[PDB]
Amino acid sequence: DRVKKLINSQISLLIGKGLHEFDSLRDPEVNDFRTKMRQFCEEAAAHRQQLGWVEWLQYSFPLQLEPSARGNRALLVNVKFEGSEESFTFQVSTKDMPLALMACALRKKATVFRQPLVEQPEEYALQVNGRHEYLYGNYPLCHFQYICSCLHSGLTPHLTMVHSSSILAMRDEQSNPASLWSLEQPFSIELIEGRKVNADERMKLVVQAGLFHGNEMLCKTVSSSEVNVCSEPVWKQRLEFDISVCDLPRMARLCFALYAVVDCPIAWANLMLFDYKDQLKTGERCLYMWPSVLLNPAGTVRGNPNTESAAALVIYLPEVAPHPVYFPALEKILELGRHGERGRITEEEQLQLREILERGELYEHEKDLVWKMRHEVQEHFPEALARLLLVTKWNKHEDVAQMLYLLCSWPELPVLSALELLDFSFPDCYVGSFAIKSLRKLTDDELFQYLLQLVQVLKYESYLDCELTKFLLGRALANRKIGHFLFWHLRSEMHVPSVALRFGLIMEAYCRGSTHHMKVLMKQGEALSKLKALNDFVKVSSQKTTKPQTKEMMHMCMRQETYMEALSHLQSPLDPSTLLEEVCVEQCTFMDSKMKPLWIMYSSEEAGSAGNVGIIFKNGDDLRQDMLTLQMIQLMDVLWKQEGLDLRMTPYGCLPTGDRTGLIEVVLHSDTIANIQLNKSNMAATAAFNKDALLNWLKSKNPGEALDRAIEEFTLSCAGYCVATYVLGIGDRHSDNIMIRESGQLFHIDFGHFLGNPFILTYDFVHVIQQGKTNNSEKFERFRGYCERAYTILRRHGLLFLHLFALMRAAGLPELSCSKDIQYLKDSLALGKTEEEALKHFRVKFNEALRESWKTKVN
Ligand SMILES: CNS(=O)(=O)c1cc(N2CCOc3ccc(C(=O)NC4CCN(C)CC4)cc32)cnc1OC
Repeated sequence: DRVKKLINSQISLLIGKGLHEFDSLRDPEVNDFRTKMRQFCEEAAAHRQQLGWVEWLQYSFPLQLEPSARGNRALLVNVKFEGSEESFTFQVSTKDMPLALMACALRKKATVFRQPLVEQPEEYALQVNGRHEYLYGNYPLCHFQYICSCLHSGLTPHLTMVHSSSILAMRDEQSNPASLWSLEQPFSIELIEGRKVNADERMKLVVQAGLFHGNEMLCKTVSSSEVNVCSEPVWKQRLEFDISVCDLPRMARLCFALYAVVDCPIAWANLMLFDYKDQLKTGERCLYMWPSVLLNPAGTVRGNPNTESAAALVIYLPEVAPHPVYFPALEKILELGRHGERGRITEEEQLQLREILERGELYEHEKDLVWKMRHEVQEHFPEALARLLLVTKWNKHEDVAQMLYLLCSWPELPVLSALELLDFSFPDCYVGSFAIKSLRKLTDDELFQYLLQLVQVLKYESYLDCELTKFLLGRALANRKIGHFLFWHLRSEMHVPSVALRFGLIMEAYCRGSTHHMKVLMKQGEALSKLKALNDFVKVSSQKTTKPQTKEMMHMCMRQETYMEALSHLQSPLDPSTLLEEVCVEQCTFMDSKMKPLWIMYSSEEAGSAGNVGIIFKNGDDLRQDMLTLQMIQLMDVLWKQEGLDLRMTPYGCLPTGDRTGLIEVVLHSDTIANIQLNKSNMAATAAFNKDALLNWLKSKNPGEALDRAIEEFTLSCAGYCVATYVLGIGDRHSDNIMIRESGQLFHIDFGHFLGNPFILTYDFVHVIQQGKTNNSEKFERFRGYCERAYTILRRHGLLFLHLFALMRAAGLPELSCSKDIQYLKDSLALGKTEEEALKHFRVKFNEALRESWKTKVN
């Protein structure tokens, strides 16, 4: 089939890894995942191509609703009919549903075109002009992001009446073409020899190994004897662990750490004891070690792919039985765990359990209580499942068998509890499966909010075919926006050798279930290719020639045939709803930063004002910390809007796309507090006192009565950023990374340093809040009010921040690698305290930042 071979080269191109590389591994796990996932994904591709037209809209154009709408006023809208210049502007209510708007559009059409139309309002969908956005469903118009956004900017919604027939034309054009428990002996292994080893000649090499279940030690850590340093060290010694073979859990991992002493770590390596087919491993294995920066229980259970350089470690997994031993089936595990003894205790110990389970480290006598009252947990306190799972002796199969009996009979938990079970603290595969079962309830909007964390959990996975992968693939194929971001979250880390096989495999499976989207993602990947080359010309040229000259040699290069085709007509990788239509070459430029970031301007004739967008292409810098912080800010925005608090936040797009490569979304009509404070002459803001510049600037951008709105936009946005930077630890705040929109909105940029590494408020910010006045405690205290209100809202969702940041440890961020970094967040959200005790601390911290604010005023 010539059809398949072209698809095959395109997939290889898109994932920046040849599909021949996978078949060159000779690996059956890789081949079984490929075959099984292609099956699963083509079944999804088939389901989708036969979806209803409204159902196909829900896949392609999932609704962008306001946080308040999820789970009154007079409005003016302009409606057109697909394939016509003629448009109708009309009045509607913010309480009207799209069906009433479509009935208005058809009634106007009927009188204008002089026809008693057969055309039903139910037969249409409202597209947002020049955007991959639709308004459908029975929701009042204000509930839609585009409408609600339009009201705030004072713009007119621009819609196109799209008939069910053209939506089916879209679907059709986009279709895919045609026994262990009987082996009492302790755990032992023969450490044979090392290969391609590097260490100082003075030193004497030792191998240390431990048996783990995620983090927790199954038994005491055991080290080996000292060997003289050479390229090929030779041990041939037996390490006997304090654990019977029957007591080994399913998810047991044997972890190694090679370190030279007279003290320095050289390399580390891990392997699962049971294979993907649940059989206990025996024989000789070649552990291609990763460079060490004291075992690494978290690191990949897959060897270093660069088999040349890597310092290998030859081991012998000894034969435990003269027959192959597999891990007992769930039906076997449940038999052993069913027959248990129930905990009967007095009213006194009943108080102790309710006290401790609600109150998360414990004491060894209390762990014995929680285990004895484990039936009471399932019944009275199900959400305490995590505590109980932690007090389970995972190195003893009888206890583990008793736990899975309660787990398989456990009620489904809320999404907060399930997200907590995704952590590496709960490495059991049935616990992983239970957590996912309790997450199936996630809305596509919620899933999209936690997608980044779920992607990091993929790195904690021990085997390729897992329930999390199956889930994120099925949700991606059921939603084109989830599909888009899942693709990019994976594609961006393809340069990392530990994840390039897993991520490359997930992308291939996705591509098999979405042939059309692949071609849409290839077009994006082709634009990004050209931007790297164009950035490289800029980087070189900016050194030799002045900025106006480089700017024009870039503009010349952009005008080239291949660049014009490449950079035009594409879905924005920062937003699939945003179409990057016509590149405005003359308006493109670059920054005077070390990486010479490129500013790419775009416009749409069909979208009008909505099409005038820009992207920033940054190569040389790692954007993963900006994307986290912004996603965390966006969360706060959603959390606040849900309590009816709109703090006019600007959580702009930021997306890593490759190795120190990514895009950031341009927020137009905005300057830096720095550029404004320059206080340049002949400018409208030219201030007598520097404190005035910022307000003179707002006065200049918002004439007359509008300034009062611009001050409120600034006050609210200012309050939300004071909290965001406190709670999050956003340090290194200068005048050049605090920006202001012409609307009055304040926002922060350049989040390379968070979590410590209180609030930063100068008197010109206080001056704007105070409306120029010196003494204005009425206005200043509303700002403190908004700050406290916003902070109390976040604390209530403190655990959601805690659990998200926890799963984000897997991401390999240097400022987010251990529990000492989640510490800042527990301190800032004051979670081990009652709301008043927490408010008292916030008040003190606010006053302490306010006393630090009056240092500026002293002058
Ligand atoms: C620091 N420059 S960057 O890499 O382009 C970058 C940009 C942004 N955002 C994205 C949101 O929308 C924006 C709008 C404006 C700006 C900006 O820096 N304009 C200044 C204003 C004063 N002029 C004299 C020079 C240009 C930046 C952003 C964020 N992060 C970045 O890096 C980490």
